Amino acid sequence: GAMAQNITARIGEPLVLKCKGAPKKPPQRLEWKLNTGRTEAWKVLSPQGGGPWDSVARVLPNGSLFLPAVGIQDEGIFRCQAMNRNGKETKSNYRVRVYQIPGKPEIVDSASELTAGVPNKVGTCVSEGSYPAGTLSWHLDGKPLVPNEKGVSVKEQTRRHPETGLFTLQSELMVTPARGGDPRPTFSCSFSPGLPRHRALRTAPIQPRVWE
Amino acid sequence: GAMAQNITARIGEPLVLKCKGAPKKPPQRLEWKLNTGRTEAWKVLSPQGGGPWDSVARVLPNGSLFLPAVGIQDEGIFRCQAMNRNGKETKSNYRVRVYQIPGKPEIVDSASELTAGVPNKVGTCVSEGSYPAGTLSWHLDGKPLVPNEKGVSVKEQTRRHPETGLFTLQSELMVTPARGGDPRPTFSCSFSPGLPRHRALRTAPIQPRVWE
Amino acid sequence: GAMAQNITARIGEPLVLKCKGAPKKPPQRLEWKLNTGRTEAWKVLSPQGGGPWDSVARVLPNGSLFLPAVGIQDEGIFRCQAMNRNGKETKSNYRVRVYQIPGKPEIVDSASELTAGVPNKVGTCVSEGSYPAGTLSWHLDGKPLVPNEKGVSVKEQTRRHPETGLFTLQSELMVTPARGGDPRPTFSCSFSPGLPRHRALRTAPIQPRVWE
Amino acid sequence: GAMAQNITARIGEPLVLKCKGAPKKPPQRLEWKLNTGRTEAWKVLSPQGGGPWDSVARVLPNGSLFLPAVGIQDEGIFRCQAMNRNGKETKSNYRVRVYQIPGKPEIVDSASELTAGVPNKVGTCVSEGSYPAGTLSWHLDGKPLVPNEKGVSVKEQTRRHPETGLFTLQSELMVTPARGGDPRPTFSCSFSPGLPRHRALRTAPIQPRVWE
Ligand SMILES: Cc1c(C(=O)O)[nH]c2ccc(Br)cc12
Ligand SMILES: Cc1c(C(=O)O)[nH]c2ccc(Br)cc12
Ligand SMILES: Cc1c(C(=O)O)[nH]c2ccc(Br)cc12
Ligand SMILES: Cc1c(C(=O)O)[nH]c2ccc(Br)cc12
Ligand SMILES: Cc1c(C(=O)O)[nH]c2ccc(Br)cc12
Ligand SMILES: Cc1c(C(=O)O)[nH]c2ccc(Br)cc12
Ligand SMILES: Cc1c(C(=O)O)[nH]c2ccc(Br)cc12
Ligand SMILES: Cc1c(C(=O)O)[nH]c2ccc(Br)cc12
Ligand SMILES: Cc1c(C(=O)O)[nH]c2ccc(Br)cc12
Ligand SMILES: Cc1c(C(=O)O)[nH]c2ccc(Br)cc12
Ligand SMILES: Cc1c(C(=O)O)[nH]c2ccc(Br)cc12
Ligand SMILES: Cc1c(C(=O)O)[nH]c2ccc(Br)cc12
Ligand SMILES: Cc1c(C(=O)O)[nH]c2ccc(Br)cc12
Ligand SMILES: Cc1c(C(=O)O)[nH]c2ccc(Br)cc12
Ligand SMILES: [Cl-]
Ligand SMILES: [Cl-]
Ligand SMILES: [Cl-]
Ligand SMILES: [Cl-]
Repeated sequence: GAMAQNITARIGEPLVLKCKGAPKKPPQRLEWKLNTGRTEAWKVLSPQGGGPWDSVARVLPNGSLFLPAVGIQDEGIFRCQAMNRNGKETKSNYRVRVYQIPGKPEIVDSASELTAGVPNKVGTCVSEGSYPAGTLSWHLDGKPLVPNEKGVSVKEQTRRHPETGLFTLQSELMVTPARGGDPRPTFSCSFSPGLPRHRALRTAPIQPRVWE
Repeated sequence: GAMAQNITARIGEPLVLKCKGAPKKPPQRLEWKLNTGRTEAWKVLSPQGGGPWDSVARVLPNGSLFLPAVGIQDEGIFRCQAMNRNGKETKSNYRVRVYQIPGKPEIVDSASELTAGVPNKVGTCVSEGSYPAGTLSWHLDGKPLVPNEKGVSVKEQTRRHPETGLFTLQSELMVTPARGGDPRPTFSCSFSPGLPRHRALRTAPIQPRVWE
Repeated sequence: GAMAQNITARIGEPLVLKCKGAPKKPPQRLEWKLNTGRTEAWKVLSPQGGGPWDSVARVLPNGSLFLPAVGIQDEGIFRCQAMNRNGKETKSNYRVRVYQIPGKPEIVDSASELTAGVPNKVGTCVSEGSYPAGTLSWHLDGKPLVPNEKGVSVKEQTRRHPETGLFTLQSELMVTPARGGDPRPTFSCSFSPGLPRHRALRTAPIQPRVWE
Repeated sequence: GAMAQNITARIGEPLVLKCKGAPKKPPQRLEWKLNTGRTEAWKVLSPQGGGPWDSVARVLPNGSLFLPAVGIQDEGIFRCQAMNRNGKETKSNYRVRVYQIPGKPEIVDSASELTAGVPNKVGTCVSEGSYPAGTLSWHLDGKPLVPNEKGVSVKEQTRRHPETGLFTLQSELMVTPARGGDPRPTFSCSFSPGLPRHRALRTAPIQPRVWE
């Protein structure tokens, strides 16, 4: 598409998008155009409003577009075109991406003892309620664990809530400990969001006992 | 995919899918698997049920799956696997497609007079509330009108309701009537649903006057 | 979206779209904008052309857009905006839908004899190479058969060619003949395209013998 | 879905997926099922093979599935089910995600001089050829720059190649430098891939002059 301001909008929270160049109050020659999961191609919204879209997005007195509670289907492109008093046209172009932050990740079914030289199920990490899905990763003594290397293997599962569409992730870690290692290793799991500059979330550690 | 029974389910109505070969009442060794717009890949549902899916679909005493009110996101594949008292396993495979019937189509902005040898806007046909979209067509004295032939031209528009996802269609007919024709032609518009074996819906006719 | 001329384009065939209002030859102030399965949102194409898109769509001397061989990914919206010599702006808006016609449908594995009062597999109808999928239906003595009524049942299967994306459909008919019926019924199968005003295709008939 | 091994497969490279529990060589009771961008729901592949799928994926002598050159449409789920000599059944479940690494990112149109207290276009960063899209980010003297804070603003653009589907990203940085700052700041841009554990790519720095 074209150059846009990129906007990240949390599901369930309001969103206000500015119509650049609009007069501060009516009268206003402005039009919003949106192409989102709610539209077939472009929908035009005007300051007069009306109809079903008044339940979703309305133009404010200052020309900004207001959504009271963003949902997954609002992801897309939002554009404004305004004329000011002198007649200069100004365009605004926004790319809206939506997200939700899951609960703190948790480790369930952790092993209290591990045996060297055979595979052991260390635990299952679980994260509930994210959008977009994001990813789970395992760490040993603070350091990321790379699957399929050093006797490490991981299996993963994704499901979605049938009404909200939010993701639940599960990640099961198996390790084949090498003889001679630290008998009290510290494992942990982290959730990394799909969108950039969002913080990772991490579990409490587990410290199983390894028997040589 | 595999061979399945096709099921056509009206939006907002209940749906009961039978689990072939299940015992008539509990105890029952059976399992449903669904891959629909509500799932990431397959979801398994069992007679014990539980969790968020209990708000969407539950297994009945006789083993059938029940949805109290189908939505667009329930389109997809539904399978049951059951063992009877003797141990014969029986599979059921359903492909569920959902639909909604729009209101009666209407013609708006119809012309009361037409002029031979020039293009005239005959009218705009509108249909509100269909799923899947379906199509609009124009008829002259009962016979379908073919666009881009005999001075006929049509333009079309599709919108979706921002909350229900249902389609509204609009179709604008222009005709350049030829000199020497019927001075009182009868036009009408019909809505043809997307799904097979469903009846078309037709507008009342309009009978403009053609001036030579 | 907005009002558009609806265009149906056969896969593998060229497509020429007119830029209304363009001068007949260069110089030309015109721009094409496309949003199709090949684009992220809108792509702009100009008479100078250039780059990868020259392998897909180019602007002709008269301003029309030319695709030498349409594919599934070309389905979408194509718009032109032109200024003429006087400076009048003219917009063209096209909604392009693509299709392919399958081979003649065929019945395989047909029954030569049927037995009254029990279920019989009449045959399997097969259609290869359609886009969009379209549907298969069974007819008895010219009259459509309605599944789940009068001892009729149908199962269906859809697959896609892994490289071309075209659909193959299969439809298996079972009938439980009622005692006292015509001992030499005539069955046939028809393919109905997904797009409007396209002709149905039908199989040769089969005439099994019914034993009372 | 179910628990699976995640597989990350580079576009254009071969992929071999193991069928756990298969005999080392024929005879072999095993079957692969795939649901990818090439299939309508599940496709079954067998050691005998045949048809169009032989051009895409084949079962090897040892039972593994081989794709000679992965594409975007091979993203999806791949499962094998095998019985050994004794009759133990073993399942393998793989979730295949595909990727491509773009060329080194580059800054174009960089500013050689900046003026304090007004907005300046620092440069445009460009990355060509990624899958999935990934993201571009700006850094000042090694630290990430956060948009809409401290006189920083960014606009972004995404295009796809019309034949390969690979992404090109562009990111334009504007800064209003504050009076009193470093007169020789160092800016750079980095590409962060969509998939986890893949390395970022970074541009050479630019060091404009700031005029107080
Ligand atoms: C000039 C104008 C009117 C009007 O005054 O008729 N409405 C508008 C909506 C968007 C953009 Br740009 C310009 C206008
Ligand atoms: C108070 C109000 C006015 C007005 O003062 O005219 N217009 C609006 C448009 C959208 C939303 Br939400 C609130 C208002
Ligand atoms: C082409 C375009 C851009 C851009 O290139 O940034 N922004 C816009 C905002 C509103 C409308 Br209406 C059109 C555009
Ligand atoms: C997109 C979406 C919503 C929503 O838009 O609210 N709800 C869902 C429930 C299950 C799956 Br799968 C996807 C969704
Ligand atoms: C044997 C069996 C159990 C059980 O072990 O009780 N549960 C089941 C669910 C579906 C199908 Br088919 C078979 C079974
Ligand atoms: C009444 C009832 C029983 C029961 O009697 O055990 N089980 C159920 C499962 C689904 C729905 Br809906 C209703 C019932
Ligand atoms: C699929 C769908 C639903 C639903 O599933 O309720 N609602 C919608 C509103 C607008 C657009 Br576009 C699509 C949908
Ligand atoms: C005026 C004009 C130029 C130009 O002469 O600079 N190029 C164009 C492309 C599309 C449309 Br409408 C108008 C123009
Ligand atoms: C011959 C030719 C000219 C020219 O004569 O300048 N321009 C073109 C643009 C597209 C395609 Br396809 C063919 C031509
Ligand atoms: C808004 C619009 C329509 C319509 O409403 O029919 N057609 C177009 C053709 C080209 C460009 Br650029 C914009 C439009
Ligand atoms: C859309 C499509 C193409 C194409 O665009 O050529 N090829 C395919 C092969 C299998 C499946 Br499923 C879909 C496609
Ligand atoms: C028993 C068996 C046959 C056969 O009957 O020879 N083919 C198979 C393919 C996959 C899996 Br698990 C088991 C079998
Ligand atoms: C050489 C060969 C055999 C065989 O030796 O039987 N089977 C195969 C299946 C797939 C691909 Br690729 C190569 C082979
Ligand atoms: C998925 C894809 C392919 C491919 O699978 O080769 N090619 C493309 C060209 C443009 C756009 Br948009 C998407 C694709
Ligand atoms: Cl819409
Ligand atoms: Cl799910
Ligand atoms: Cl693009
Ligand atoms: Cl398929």
